[PDB]
Amino acid sequence: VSSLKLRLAGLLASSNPARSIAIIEKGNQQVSLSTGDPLPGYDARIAAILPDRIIVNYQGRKEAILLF
Amino acid sequence: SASFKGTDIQEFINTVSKNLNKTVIIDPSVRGTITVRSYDMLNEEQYYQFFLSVLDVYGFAVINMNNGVLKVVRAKDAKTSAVPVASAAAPGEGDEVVTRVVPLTNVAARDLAPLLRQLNDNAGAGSVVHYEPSNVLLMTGRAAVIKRLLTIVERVDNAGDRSVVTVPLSWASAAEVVKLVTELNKDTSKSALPGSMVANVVADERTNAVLVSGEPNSRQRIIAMI
Amino acid sequence: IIDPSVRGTITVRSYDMLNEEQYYQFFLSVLDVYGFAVINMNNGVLKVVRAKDAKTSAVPVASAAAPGEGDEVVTRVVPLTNVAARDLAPLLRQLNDNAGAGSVVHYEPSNVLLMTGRAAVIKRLLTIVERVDNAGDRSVVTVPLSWASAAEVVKLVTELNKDTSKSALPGSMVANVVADERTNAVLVSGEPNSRQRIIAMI
Repeated sequence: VSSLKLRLAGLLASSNPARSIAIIEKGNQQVSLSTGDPLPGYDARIAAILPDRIIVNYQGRKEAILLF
Repeated sequence: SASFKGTDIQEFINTVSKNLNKTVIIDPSVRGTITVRSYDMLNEEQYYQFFLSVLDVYGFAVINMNNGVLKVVRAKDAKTSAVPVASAAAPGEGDEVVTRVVPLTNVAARDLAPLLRQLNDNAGAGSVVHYEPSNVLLMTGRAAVIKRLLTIVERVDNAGDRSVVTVPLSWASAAEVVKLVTELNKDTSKSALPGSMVANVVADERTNAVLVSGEPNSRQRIIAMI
Repeated sequence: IIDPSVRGTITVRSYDMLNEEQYYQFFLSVLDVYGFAVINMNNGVLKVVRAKDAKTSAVPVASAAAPGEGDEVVTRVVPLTNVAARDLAPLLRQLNDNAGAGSVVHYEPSNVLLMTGRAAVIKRLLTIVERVDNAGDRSVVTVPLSWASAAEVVKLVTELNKDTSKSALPGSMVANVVADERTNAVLVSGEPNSRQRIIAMI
């Protein structure tokens, strides 16, 4: 599984005017992120946001993030 | 899918809003969270449906508008200057708040008001009940409440209100019978009940028949005696 | 011009653009949410009050052609023509007891019915009276009679349908009956679901 210390707080479906929308909380602070924006904490890129898992290219590797 | 775990009500509105694509103004003093696991997908109409239902559970209520989108109130009342009122063709659905009214036509509109202000005393700034000498019967409540209460009055008012019917008579005396009915079936140490659901009797001497008026399980007795 | 004792903040995300008219519209709506209210003027622009009331010497009053829109504050009035204007005043002073210095309700023997409230409130309450007053007020109609006695019937109606241990209701929504002996017909007056009973008996 994924080794990143991140907890998924919400995962809604892709909105109409955007491609995807997912809420990620890190360090007790909640922030909204999309598909393509960089992570403010680590140098990781979010490849895609699936309805059942999260795909994040951390150090050139694919990690699966399951629901909390 | 409505897969929200420990999600704060703020990020609930601020994220679900995003998905819905509608503007929304939150008011302060709104602090809390939900959590829920869902298995089936809800975007088409059941999205907004269940959204408003969830806001309804905590009792934090919202009103939606036409030009701009809905808002979140902390007063929870119809007093918000916004109350879309159904006209008996759109009952809506349990989630929304309306203000309905009906002219009750057969019954004193005072006494059902305590029982209904109790049965439906919504302690989240729910409806009220008032009487006007024009027998207006009004409330606001919720949209699901509408079903139960419409059904209430429609059943209780349709309970066999005043109807009239007569009986002729072959040969016996007229004024003498009724003159002798309110002595055999008049009263008891304690009234059978209030003035309704019990029939009164008069008669003319002209056609030699007698008059009754009352309820479909009261008059039958009178016809029995005659 | 802002007044003091105005401390706070908002936060909101919007997706669509609002400058044309919906700009000022939604602006006033946001001020409305916190209940901090504003009144706009003609020569100069609006102001921000902390009293929240119509008592501000400024109350543009609609004349039943401009209902405005929910955001603004007006002071409306109507001469209610069929009903005692006292009893709907507690129920309305409650239903619409705006706790941010909202409207009031008063009675004059000329049956003025006035309030200030908001502009959205106007819709709901206009609709209220227009429905409740249009509930079948007094109308008159008669019935002739072929051969039977006149004064004898009515002389015998208020004995078969007179009262009960507890009144069906207040003096309205129930009909009274008189008759002349001249044309041998009888008089009724009342409501379109009260008189039908009388015609039934006759």
